[PDB]
Amino acid sequence: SPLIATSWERCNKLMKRETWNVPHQAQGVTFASIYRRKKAMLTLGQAALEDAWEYMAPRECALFILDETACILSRNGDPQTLQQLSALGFNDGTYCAEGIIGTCALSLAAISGQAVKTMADQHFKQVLWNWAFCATPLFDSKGRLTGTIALACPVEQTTAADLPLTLAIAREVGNLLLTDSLLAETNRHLNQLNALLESMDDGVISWDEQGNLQFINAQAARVLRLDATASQGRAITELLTLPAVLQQAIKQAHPLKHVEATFEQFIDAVITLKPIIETQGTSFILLLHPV
Amino acid sequence: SPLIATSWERCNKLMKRETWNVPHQAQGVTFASIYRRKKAMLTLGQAALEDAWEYMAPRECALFILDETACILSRNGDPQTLQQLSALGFNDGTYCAEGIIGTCALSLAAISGQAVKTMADQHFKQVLWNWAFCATPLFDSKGRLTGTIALACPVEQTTAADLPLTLAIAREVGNLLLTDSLLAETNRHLNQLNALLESMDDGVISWDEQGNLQFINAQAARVLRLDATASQGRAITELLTLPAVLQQAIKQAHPLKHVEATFESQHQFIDAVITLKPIIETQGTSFILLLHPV
Amino acid sequence: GSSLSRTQIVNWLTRCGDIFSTESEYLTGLDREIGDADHGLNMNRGFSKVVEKLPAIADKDIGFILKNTGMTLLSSVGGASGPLFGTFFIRAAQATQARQSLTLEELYQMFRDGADGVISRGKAEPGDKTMCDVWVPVVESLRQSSEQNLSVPVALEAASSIAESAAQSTITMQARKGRASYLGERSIGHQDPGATSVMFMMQMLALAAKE
Amino acid sequence: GSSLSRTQIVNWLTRCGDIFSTESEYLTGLDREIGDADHGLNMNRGFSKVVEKLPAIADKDIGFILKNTGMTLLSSVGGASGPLFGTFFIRAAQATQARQSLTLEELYQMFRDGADGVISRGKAEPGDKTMCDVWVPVVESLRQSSEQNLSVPVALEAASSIAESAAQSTITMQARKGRASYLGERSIGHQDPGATSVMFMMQMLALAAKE
Ligand SMILES: Nc1ncnc2c1ncn2[C@@H]1O[C@H](COP(=O)(O)OP(=O)(O)O)[C@@H](O)[C@H]1O
Ligand SMILES: Nc1ncnc2c1ncn2[C@@H]1O[C@H](COP(=O)(O)OP(=O)(O)O)[C@@H](O)[C@H]1O
Ligand SMILES: [Mg+2]
Ligand SMILES: [Mg+2]
Ligand SMILES: [Mg+2]
Ligand SMILES: [Mg+2]
Repeated sequence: SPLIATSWERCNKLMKRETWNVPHQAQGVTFASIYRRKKAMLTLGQAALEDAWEYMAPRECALFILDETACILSRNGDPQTLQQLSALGFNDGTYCAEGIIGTCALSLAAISGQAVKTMADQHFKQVLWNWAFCATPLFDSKGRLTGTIALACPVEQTTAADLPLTLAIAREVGNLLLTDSLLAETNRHLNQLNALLESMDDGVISWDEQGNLQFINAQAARVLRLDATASQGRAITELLTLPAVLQQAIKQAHPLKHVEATFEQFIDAVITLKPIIETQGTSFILLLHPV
Repeated sequence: SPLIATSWERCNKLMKRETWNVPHQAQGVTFASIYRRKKAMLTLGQAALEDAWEYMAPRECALFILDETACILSRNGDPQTLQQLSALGFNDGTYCAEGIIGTCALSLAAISGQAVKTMADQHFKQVLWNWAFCATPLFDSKGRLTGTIALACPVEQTTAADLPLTLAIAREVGNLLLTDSLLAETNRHLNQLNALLESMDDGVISWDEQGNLQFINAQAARVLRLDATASQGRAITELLTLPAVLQQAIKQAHPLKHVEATFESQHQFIDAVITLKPIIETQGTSFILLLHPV
Repeated sequence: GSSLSRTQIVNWLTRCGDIFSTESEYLTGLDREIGDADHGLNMNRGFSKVVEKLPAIADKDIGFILKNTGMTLLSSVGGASGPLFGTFFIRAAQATQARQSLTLEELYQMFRDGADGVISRGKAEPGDKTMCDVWVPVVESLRQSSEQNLSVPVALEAASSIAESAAQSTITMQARKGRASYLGERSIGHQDPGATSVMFMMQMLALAAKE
Repeated sequence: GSSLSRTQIVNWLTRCGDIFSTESEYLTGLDREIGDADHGLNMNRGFSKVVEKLPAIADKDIGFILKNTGMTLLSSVGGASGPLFGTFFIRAAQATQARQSLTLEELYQMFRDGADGVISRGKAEPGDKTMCDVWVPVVESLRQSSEQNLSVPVALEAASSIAESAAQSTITMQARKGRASYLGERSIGHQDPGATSVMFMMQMLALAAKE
């Protein structure tokens, strides 16, 4: 492979094929910080990896999550395989950068930006010739490298499915970071909408295509004598009797602008009706302009 | 497995181990309709499956997407393996219900609600004794069953990674349906927000903790003589100069209600009654400014 | 006692974060006897992420809050129970969209729907020795309190009691679902940890409803 | 002349839905010579979905529209190009949050970030025979037009003409990335399909800017 060869030409500068020493390994405090920085990605990755292990066990393999700097954050899988790798220097905190352990999927995934497998003597370091590694980089909410999913097994036990597995897990974890961020974005829009409702002069009531009140501000609650906090999520037809004008406009999905109307004891207001036309159906905002 | 044995007891009622015939296979138009209503899950599933295949080839295996009724919607993988499964009756539109083909992951996954693998003579039908199946069910945006991801291969070539692979792919397609629906939810809230802004009486201008204008309605844009469409997404500092009263409050994250204020728009003085609404969030403070009509 | 406010729901979930922290060892210990020894660890991973997210969403509606929660539980707990507790909360979320308060009948409906979701997803039956062995009587407890027009605080105290009995009732059941059922007859004599989780939740809801 | 509006962006993406439908068999044919014969089919599959979503979001801001578009391409195209075109649109979307209109300087910034996004994710260099062999000159073209203060429609005609020459220039290149590079020297003499896609996009943007 030109990937492997090109990687060897980077290693040939500073490294020998037969050497192997004690790991470069994040330790005590500084590892606690890396761990904490990676919380969001880590917890998602650990659940996914535990699951992958369960539907796969028994088998001689190990699963790693690594951060963007190729530091091992978490390991799981076969106890004996995990011990064999621990003895080679792969623990929590061990850095697996190309400039340390040689050409290996553990780093080559992030360097190439894709799913990669290395086996046997593809590995720059002889210590690794008894091993296969599969790895896939994973990405942010915002598309930057955030870590790597890897699978390690004795070279003679490797399977055709190992690589697509790491890929599919990295993509699962990526997308899960994305859904966390969509929910935050939707929360920020709700902050906008709630702050507008609370501060504006108009009274407001809006309901769903199914008939349910989605929001009502203090102002509309006072005037239409509704319960300012148990009205929301309830049918608008259960909450108040709508004047004939509105009632017909509603039936037709037809806007009203600054129209006069009277509600039910009797209240006279100048309203606006604003239909919202969506694929799921029609919703309404009704505003009560302050006389 | 009690799961298999129980499945065998259901199959025992109506079905024999040695029989095999022509598939029950959706057809022409009814198939086109099934394919059509499964579009959202399908297109996501087919991309994911193409990718699983790419990083797995060469290998004697096939990958299937099935709908919630065990109907095969799409197949891909190794040409030869696909022709062998096709010889047994598995094509686009073939139903693989337990009541038709017997105990098999293709149905047992949805029946059991989990990732499942059946091999060799765990299968009820003898015709399947040469095959291994793995399958996992997948779920909606709203939590119900919508389909199944499966991997078929000659029994002697099964690998330990086959099952977790279908599981991870089912979960990925699931979550992608969820992300489509989250984006649609936010669009619906934006509709609420936009309709409020277009139909209300007050003028409104709103900006970021970063200083960038997020929204402005027609009413605010005429009054403050700002461009109705080019202002949004630009620094508010380079849009208009803010009065002393606002400047203080804005630095102090302190609200202002129905207060008097004098503005400047490209060398010109505007008088208005305003409200300033801070919005306090983990990432910083945002603001809403309302211009009350006099 | 006519209703449960959303601020009560938030305080409920905060209290669940605390209980899954302090009872972590115990739940894992229950899970060591009959499973893979992780259930306390995992509920704590899930619920601490839940409680982390809560301040940002505490001013919002019940449906949105339960949706965030179930979504978080869904992807961060793992194993058999994560998808289950997830589904519970997601179903509950879809019944309470826009709500800021729930009457006792509405409370019962939410739990009814969540329970239906977990049953329909895991296929468990009365006697299978799972969390559904607590969900079903809890729902039946809440329906009864609903008919008798009990206050929310008293109704929840009663579901909380039923939930305790129901979890204890799992001890003599042989497991027919999940990892425990691998043990065959050896699962008898040991309390189900998912069931003990549901109990912890009902106990904390009962407390939240006083405040 | 002075700016690109969001309506023009929407009309752009609509026209990309059309071009990826009519040019499908062509793009696939380019991909047959040097790949797995699927690029037209996959671009059509993704862009068809994009244009399906677009009426619901067409009244929104440019950032939100590009973000839906990118998110859609990201999971529905597949292979090497899906993640790349998705990254392009996602990066563009983060630069244009809340925008309803972009000046030529801004349009250039948008494409710049877009392209940096695709280079960063795919690690492609000049002469590697990929879509970046069109994106890099396209961005350089918009930068020159911005300096010279050209109108948006003339700027976009220039970048479109440049996109064409840059796609043509891929023909004589040996592939060093993606599926084509498996063929070694045998990829010489055949136009790159990803690069042809970028060209199509730029031609359609040029048309939308007239309207
Ligand atoms: N099909 C099922 N239906 C309902 N509950 C289940 C099912 N399978 C497992 N459980 C519940 O999940 C609990 C185990 O949770 P946990 O240890 O978190 O996951 P795992 O067993 O996969 O490690 C069991 O005690 C049981 O209550
Ligand atoms: N690393 C990369 N950077 C940029 N573009 C790439 C890269 N790898 C592949 N491509 C582009 O993808 C195109 C092929 O896309 P497509 O056929 O959709 O995916 P695949 O090759 O996976 O089937 C190529 O013509 C090339 O332009
Ligand atoms: Mg367990
Ligand atoms: Mg477990
Ligand atoms: Mg291709
Ligand atoms: Mg392909």
